[PDB]
Amino acid sequence: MQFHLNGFRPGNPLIAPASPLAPAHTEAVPSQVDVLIVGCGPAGLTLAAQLAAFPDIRTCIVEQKEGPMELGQADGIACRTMEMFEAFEFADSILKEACWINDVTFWKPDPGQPGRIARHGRVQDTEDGLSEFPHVILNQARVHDHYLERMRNSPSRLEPHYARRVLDVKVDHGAADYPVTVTLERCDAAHAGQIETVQARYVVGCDGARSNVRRAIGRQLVGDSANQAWGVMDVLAVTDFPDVRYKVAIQSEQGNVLIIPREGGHLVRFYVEMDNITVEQLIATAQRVLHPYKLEVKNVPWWSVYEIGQRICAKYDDVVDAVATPDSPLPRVFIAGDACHTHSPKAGQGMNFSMQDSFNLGWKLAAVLRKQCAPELLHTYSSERQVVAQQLIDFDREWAKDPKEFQKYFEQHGRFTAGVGTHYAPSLLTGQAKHQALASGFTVGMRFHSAPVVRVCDAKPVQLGHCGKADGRWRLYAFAAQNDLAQPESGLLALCRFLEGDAASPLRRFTPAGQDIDSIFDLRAVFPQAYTEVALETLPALLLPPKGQLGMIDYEKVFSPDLKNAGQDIFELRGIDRQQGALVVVRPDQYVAQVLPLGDHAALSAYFESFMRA
Amino acid sequence: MQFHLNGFRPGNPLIAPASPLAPAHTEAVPSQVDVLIVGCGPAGLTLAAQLAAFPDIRTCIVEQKEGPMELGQADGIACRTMEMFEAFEFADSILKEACWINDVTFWKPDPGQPGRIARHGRVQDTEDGLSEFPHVILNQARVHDHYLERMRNSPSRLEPHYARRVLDVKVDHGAADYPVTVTLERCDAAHAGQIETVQARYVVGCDGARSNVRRAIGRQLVGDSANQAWGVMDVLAVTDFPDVRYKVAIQSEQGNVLIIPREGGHLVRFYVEMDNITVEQLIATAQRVLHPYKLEVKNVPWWSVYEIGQRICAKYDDVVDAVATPDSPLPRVFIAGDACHTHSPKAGQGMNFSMQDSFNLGWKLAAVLRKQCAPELLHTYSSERQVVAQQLIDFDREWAKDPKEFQKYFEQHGRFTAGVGTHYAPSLLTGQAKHQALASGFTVGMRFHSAPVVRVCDAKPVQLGHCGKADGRWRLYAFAAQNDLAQPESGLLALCRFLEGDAASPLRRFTPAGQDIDSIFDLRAVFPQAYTEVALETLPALLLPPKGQLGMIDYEKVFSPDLKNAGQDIFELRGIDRQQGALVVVRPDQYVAQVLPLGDHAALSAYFESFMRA
Ligand SMILES: Cc1cc2nc3c(=O)[nH]c(=O)nc-3n(C[C@H](O)[C@H](O)[C@H](O)COP(=O)(O)OP(=O)(O)OC[C@H]3O[C@@H](n4cnc5c(N)ncnc54)[C@H](O)[C@@H]3O)c2cc1C
Ligand SMILES: Cc1cc2nc3c(=O)[nH]c(=O)nc-3n(C[C@H](O)[C@H](O)[C@H](O)COP(=O)(O)OP(=O)(O)OC[C@H]3O[C@@H](n4cnc5c(N)ncnc54)[C@H](O)[C@@H]3O)c2cc1C
Ligand SMILES: O=C(O)c1cccc(O)c1
Ligand SMILES: O=C(O)c1cccc(O)c1
Repeated sequence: MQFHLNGFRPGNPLIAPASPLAPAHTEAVPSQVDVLIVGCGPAGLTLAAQLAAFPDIRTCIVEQKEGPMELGQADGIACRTMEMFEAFEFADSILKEACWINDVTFWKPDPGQPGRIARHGRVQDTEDGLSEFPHVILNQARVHDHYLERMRNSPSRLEPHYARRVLDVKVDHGAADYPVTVTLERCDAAHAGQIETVQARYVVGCDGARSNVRRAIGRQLVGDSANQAWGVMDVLAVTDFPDVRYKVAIQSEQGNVLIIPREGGHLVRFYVEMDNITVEQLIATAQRVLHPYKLEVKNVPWWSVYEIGQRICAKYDDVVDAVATPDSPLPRVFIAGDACHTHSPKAGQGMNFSMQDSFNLGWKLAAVLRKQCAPELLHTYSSERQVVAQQLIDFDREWAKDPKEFQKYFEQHGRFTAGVGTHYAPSLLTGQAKHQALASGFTVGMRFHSAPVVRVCDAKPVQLGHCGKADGRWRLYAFAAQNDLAQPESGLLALCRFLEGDAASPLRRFTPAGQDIDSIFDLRAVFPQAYTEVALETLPALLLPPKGQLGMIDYEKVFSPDLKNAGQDIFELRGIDRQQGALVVVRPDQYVAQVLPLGDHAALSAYFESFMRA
Repeated sequence: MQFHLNGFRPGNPLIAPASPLAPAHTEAVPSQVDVLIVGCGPAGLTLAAQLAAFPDIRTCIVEQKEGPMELGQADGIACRTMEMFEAFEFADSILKEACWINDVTFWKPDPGQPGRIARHGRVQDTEDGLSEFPHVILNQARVHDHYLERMRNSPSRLEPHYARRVLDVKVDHGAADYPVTVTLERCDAAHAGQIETVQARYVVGCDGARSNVRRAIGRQLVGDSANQAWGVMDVLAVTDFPDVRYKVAIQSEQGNVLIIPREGGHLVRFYVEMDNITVEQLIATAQRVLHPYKLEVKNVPWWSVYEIGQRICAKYDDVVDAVATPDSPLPRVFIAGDACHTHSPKAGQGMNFSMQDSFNLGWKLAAVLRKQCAPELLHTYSSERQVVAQQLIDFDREWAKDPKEFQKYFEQHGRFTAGVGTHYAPSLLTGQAKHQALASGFTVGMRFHSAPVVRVCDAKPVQLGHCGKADGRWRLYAFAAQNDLAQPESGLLALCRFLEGDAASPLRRFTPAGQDIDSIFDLRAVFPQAYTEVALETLPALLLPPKGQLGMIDYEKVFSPDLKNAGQDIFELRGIDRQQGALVVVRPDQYVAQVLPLGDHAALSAYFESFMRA
């Protein structure tokens, strides 16, 4: 992290100075806002945390509950989700508190012994090289706590307006501004029944399975009925079952159970398959399933009956057209998370997929509100997120049931549950991949698979993808050709010359006057030479850019590979064409948009000209 | 970290429940306390943070300054210091905010060019395998902030009594209890001149170079005059000097300068050698030294003239006897940090050595106050800490000046500056090492050099030494012999049987009735077999101990080596005798006290009987 850019600032640097652009939080909900977010669940808080970074945007998030939750329903945190948490700068804390899932063990009835289970298998939960983060388990409420802290400490000093139930949402297609009218009812005793009305430019329903926003815009969850029903209980118990601290799938003649070890080393969650349910019944069933192993429950902090069918909305916004074109009406209301797609418990997605909906939408709304991107960009939210959620359902539709074909489905299921399987098809934002071989390890349309590199300014070993923070900026990862440092006339250095000095450059065309040169496009250069061979003093100013009020130099734009440790060279690991180099264009949500030749300046310009505004 | 032991507890688990044993903080300093700590510098806060973990002990820490500092004088954080920060559970946060020192570069005059410097060398700052943590740089104030937060969130809810200047300390050798009388003067305007008096059982002067506590007990810093004088300035500047983000030693005909890159990527500290100094003069000198590289200073958050000689007290307590025996008077007042030893700027110790003084004393004071250890244990504070500080001075005394002999001194200097060179000589606490070959990598008298292992309960890869938290507990790391799992009649399992069931066992003799079985002795077993081969259900209850009010099982006492990654097996890395196994006894300050045969139960008992109380 970088700080003290404009002068010494005492205290925790993660606490940003309050921006004068963001009015102080008021007891009453403001009369007009840029974005009204409905629901403080994972989807809403992810979106709020993202928008909190932009104090010039007036964001209001409402929640019917009267305050933050202390114990949540979800607890699974996927590898790709941890990568997003790193973008929000709190992955470290989650890693220290959460229960890591390293192995998953499988138990089944013992062939030579009646009414007893025995261990039948064990698998490494996350395949080697899949992600730099592990899969972990942590009370949903703690994730909310981190987002709320991020919102509070942001320049916006954003905090929720609790005890507010959104009753209706209406779009006035003839309105000049703030065309969306939201009606809310105050739920606390002190204001019970009081009605509040808010006018907004955009509204996002992150209000869950029974979303009133979805209903307001006439969308409906289409799918199959509750495929199954699960009794779920978080317990503090004593057992002699040896695998209780692992994630465990148990099949027995007494019923099926899934064990999810919880944060703290003691709490454990049991999913008991079912279909007047009491916790006593759930416990009794788990005991019968675990026999001969004993289970003595001392305390049950929470339990419930988790049952939901797989359903999905045909569209995630208020635009009727199934597939939008340049003449379709522009969207004003969006729905994210469970409000538009519910995945069966089998899917194993938990709250992970819902938060990716918000991470997709956040930067787009910010860019459009700031007049940096055409409103048409907003159509890509539904077209990207609805499609991948439906494709996921199609897969889990069949995954619901040769021996090497099963292992294949098992492996794919692992990539999907880890959240790294998302692959957007060609579109306004995603290329066709005709130059994929320039960087074969950075698949166009998929998330930027981070790899180690060494920072040239100080030899620090770092993960390249961690340059991608949740600050709304696009990233340009330029991997230099072998002779680029020695031959500035072409390749990487020529690209830099073009970006900084050519009027047609997207950097010159789209970076607002007066802002830092890397405020829209975050360019990072990676050379194949050892860090000791890259002379910073000889590089273009674009790669050692001054920024802020004092013109301080940003020394973190230049990297080399890890050449000390065998097999850790990113050019090898990510299949970079060494003789040609490659430009990997990454969106603010960390998804790869393009893999282009370093010298195709015209294509780079044309890409951004297609949706950004000068 | 483990939590929810006695029931579900919402919020950040690092915030402990307030103990009813610790009275609330009062505006006035209490009239009587167990421990009075003077000074909220690194030494005092380290000690306070340690004692804050024991709510049954009444600790009061006073400081003449009126509040916490925002910008400190020291900034170097050594590898061994990071290991202690990990023991206090905040190393993670420091790693994310601090500026890592990966390489150190050296610059000297360019042979073929007048008045100009050129790079002459580069070295990896921390040798491979030295520590699991890097050497980092971070504003002293931020370290204080972490300790203050730890103190505040501890069960004791400990916070300093600011604006108090200790004027005198007197020991009444005829007093029945609280024999030490401390006189304090309130410094704030509101109480300017008001005198407060506190009676304490023990007083620790962590009041710096001009310590009033040291003066009160007649001790004096003996040594040489200021060997040198350094102009020090923390600046936000723009330079084209290529190595500004590295730690850099610069020698030129215009003067000598040391560059220390600071947290945040922009701030930089310059030490300018000297001997009416103004910052303008310091800047002018740095510019002349850096020529032809330019240095344009935009802002100077802080600067000063750091000049101190190498001095040390002959003893760190109020006991006259040079070397205490069983008939010497018992100590009541101790001095730590700069109050008893000042190391030249060349030493490169910063605030690191001072905090180790407190980490040495903390657990000893707690054990004595709790009547768990004989008061004689307190003599070991001075005998251990004064000796290693003097030996350090002797070394830096000669280090102050064949070519392969210089590299030897350079390498040793590196181990010393990283803080891992401390090696206590045989004593009441430290053995002779006649069984050192049982575990050659765990040198008796030196800190426990952590290595990777795999936790059996959940296959989590962890650092074994991180079991050693700053909670005052002794650690017993038992490395099993090859056949121990298969032959319980001897070796590790027989040791467990002895520890839990034999009346002469130190565990049975010294663990207070009613407390958890691992409340004094934290036993961790490490087997050479893969984690998948260690059946938890077959192990003694001592290795899967129930604890707390609900009898929840602690699943973190059993480990195996990392056998997945080549060359990561701790039995190989730390030279464990595979056929014999080894018991490594580690003190609450992470220093190895003994390396004993697993079967020498008599020696284990005798060791603890020599200073613990039943
Ligand atoms: C009873 C129950 C048990 C569950 N158990 C599990 C489980 O065991 N494992 C698992 O993986 N997942 C479980 N889930 C699902 C998991 O909690 C969700 O998938 C996840 O929370 C979805 O995230 P989200 O952001 O889309 O919405 P949600 O988490 O559903 O949050 C929506 C939010 O919007 C608010 N809201 C709704 N309507 C309005 C309105 N009109 N006005 C204002 N605020 C409104 C809600 O109060 C809530 O805070 C469970 C869900 C429920 C309801
Ligand atoms: C002007 C100055 C510049 C320095 N510059 C550097 C540098 O550039 N680099 C470096 O590595 N080190 C530097 N140091 C030294 C570094 O700050 C110390 O080595 C480190 O702080 C020592 O830790 P300590 O805990 O022993 O005591 P200190 O940090 O000295 O703290 C002692 C504390 O006790 C308090 N105190 C003292 N007397 C009393 C009393 N009678 N009653 C109550 N409270 C009292 C003080 O106000 C202070 O907070 C500098 C020190 C000074 C004074
Ligand atoms: O994170 C998971 O793997 C998971 C899968 C199912 C339920 C659950 O709570 C967690
Ligand atoms: O941490 C260091 O290596 C160091 C050495 C000297 C001065 C300083 O501030 C820091």
